[PDB]
Amino acid sequence: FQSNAMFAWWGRTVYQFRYIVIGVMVALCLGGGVYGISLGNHVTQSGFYDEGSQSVAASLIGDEVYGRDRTSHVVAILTPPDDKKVTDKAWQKKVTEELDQVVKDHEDQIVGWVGWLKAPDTTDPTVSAMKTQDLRHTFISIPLQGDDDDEILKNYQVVEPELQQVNGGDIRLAGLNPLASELTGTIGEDQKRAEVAAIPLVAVVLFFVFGTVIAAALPAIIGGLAIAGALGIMRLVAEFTPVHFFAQPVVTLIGLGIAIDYGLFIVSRFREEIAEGYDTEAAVRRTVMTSGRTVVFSAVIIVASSVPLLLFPQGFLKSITYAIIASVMLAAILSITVLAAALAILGPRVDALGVTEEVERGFWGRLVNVVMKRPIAFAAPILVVMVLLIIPLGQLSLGGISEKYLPPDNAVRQSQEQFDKLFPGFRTEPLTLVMKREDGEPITDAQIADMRAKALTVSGFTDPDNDPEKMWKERPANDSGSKDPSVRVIQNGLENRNDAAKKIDELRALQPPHGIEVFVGGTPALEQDSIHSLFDKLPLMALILIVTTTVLMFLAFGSVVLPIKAALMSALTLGSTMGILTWMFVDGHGSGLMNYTPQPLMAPMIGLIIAVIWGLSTDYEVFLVSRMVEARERGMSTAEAIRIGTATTGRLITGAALILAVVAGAFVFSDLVMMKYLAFGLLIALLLDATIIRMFLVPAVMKLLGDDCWWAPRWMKRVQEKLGLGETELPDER
Ligand SMILES: Cc1c(C(=O)NCCN[C@H]2[C@@H]3C[C@H]4C[C@@H](C3)C[C@@H]2C4)nn(-c2ccc(F)cc2F)c1-c1ccc(Cl)cc1
Repeated sequence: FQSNAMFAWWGRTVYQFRYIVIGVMVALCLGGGVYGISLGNHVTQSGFYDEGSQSVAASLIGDEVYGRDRTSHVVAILTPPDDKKVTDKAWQKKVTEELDQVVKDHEDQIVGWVGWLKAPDTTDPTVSAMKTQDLRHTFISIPLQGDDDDEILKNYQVVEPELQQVNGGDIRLAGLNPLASELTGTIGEDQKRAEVAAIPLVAVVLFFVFGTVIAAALPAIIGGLAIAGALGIMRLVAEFTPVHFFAQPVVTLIGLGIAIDYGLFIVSRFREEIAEGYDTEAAVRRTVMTSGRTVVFSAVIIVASSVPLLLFPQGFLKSITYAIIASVMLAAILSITVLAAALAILGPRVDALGVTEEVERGFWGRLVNVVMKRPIAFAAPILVVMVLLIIPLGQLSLGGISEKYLPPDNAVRQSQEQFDKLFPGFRTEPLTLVMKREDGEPITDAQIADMRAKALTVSGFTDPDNDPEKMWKERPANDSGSKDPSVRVIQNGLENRNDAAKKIDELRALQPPHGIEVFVGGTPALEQDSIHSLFDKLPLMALILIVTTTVLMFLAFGSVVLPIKAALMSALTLGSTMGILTWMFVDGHGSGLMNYTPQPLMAPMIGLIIAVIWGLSTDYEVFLVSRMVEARERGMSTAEAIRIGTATTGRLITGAALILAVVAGAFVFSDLVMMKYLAFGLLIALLLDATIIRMFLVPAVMKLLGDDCWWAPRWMKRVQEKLGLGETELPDER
């Protein structure tokens, strides 16, 4: 119930044996880090679709019975070097034999190149389109070998360098696997750059906060240990479910913000409570009780605000949820245990060994004083600004992944766009119409015919032959499928890629000719199904978030109208950050400065942004109001309580904001637009929340609601808040 005896026992226990704990924890965390140093080679770059949807099963049926298509795994554009034509029998033979021998070398992971160069004297109609009219450019296609996406990607990774050098390295590779490889390489480069350009800045700001080196060095060590432990735990959980590759940067971000932050707070409180001549044991006990309590409560708040992501079916969000939970929980545990143990074994030597306040507190006090003299004069402008900064939410369109997630001067994107400009029409996204047999094991003919007749009523579908006789054409059947007489797929493509959903639902509503059943599982179908599922299950997640955070905040300090204020402030900062992000990434303003390209936002990212911004925003309020009510408890009036709370929380919240902002800024400079999106989200939320919200709105709304801030009704207040955790004002003894 009370849990305070538990924290006191934990304190005296940690000091009772403060070598076993540090030993076992450092050993376990280093072992986990060494074991997780191979988290790669096990992260699947897959999962963006509702795995229970209809279109996913459609595509599965299709590529199982017909065999997955490999004509677009890798394409290669070739040009004759000596400014000649493409026929050029000599150069033709040279390139041909080179490709033949390089296929002979790695024959296991290359099914075999095909293209116009193979028998160039052919008269085939479509094969005669792999050459440019001026006979200057040609291209080929190389189908890789594999049974799943990761196998094919690894095969491409191992065959890349041997293929990049052909007829003088003028070959230009494009397709799908180059894009995937470039994205993963971008994630790796992000890790490297963020580490190397965020360790020194964090070290500098830390040393500037404290004034010594050892105290400024402990949080860096615990942050490294937290990163190692989180990587270990993720590698361990990988064997039970696929872990999306987007969980390596999240861990490095949340293990340099949160862990460093917690360590800073704990060491600060210890250095403060040791200034009273206390013995190291009592100092450790007091720090453990108070600061460990607030840190554990912050960790529980973050976990219970990042759990609701488990409602969505996208396999991309569950990995992020597991990463956040694991890293936050391990950071809290490492913080309390190892910090207490290291402080115990160190004691008073945490001030020397590194040699060679009034103005700040006075500033914050003068600030809160001059802003409390009139509430409305500081509550009207900020509120109208943050309610008129939410209007960009009207232009909110979403989409999928393309090659426009890279800087427009990248190598691979330019090659892909060049290939799409030279050779048009060879990049299509059809809408399959797979039909499965209910009755009639062989799907007799003219059934496909009446189904085509049925489907030809929908408009908006392309027709290159300009004739309905060649519309909704069957797809090619590779020699890797079963080719059953029961399933036979037809397909065709549309013209306006944006209005897909309308035609998709119309097709879904069409009545099949007989007991056989229809499906529409194309790629725009996949994307539209993902969008529809996310927007269908978002409101329940929002309500669960609100209820969880409000209820969990009530139990920390009995008051009904404080959770309301916290929820309002969180909703306003969330809406404001969302509006700024939309105006920045969809309206396009500020693009040429940050080197990206305007485009619709990512599909399963509006969930992550919400479930993170709400978390941190309700985390700061939980801390501030906690200090405030601790001050209020004994005999101090409202305004004095607000003043002392803000004065105390000032420097620590500033240091926290600086650490988190420095790490987020070190991540801003990424290439993959999703990283930039998340980083700008975090930075905007952090600054706009902390500075403006806190020190120009919280005192104002508190005073306007003055002295009616604990109205909480007697019955529930007593029976629940008292029978449990409690108020436990810390008693000071001799
Ligand atoms: C969540 C969260 C919090 C948070 O909620 N942090 C609370 C700040 N610590 C508070 C406690 C300890 C002390 C005292 C109280 C309680 C007040 C402060 C200071 N930060 N990040 C964060 C991490 C790295 C950055 F580069 C920037 C950040 F924003 C996250 C976060 C963001 C994205 C993702 Cl994918 C995962 C995590």
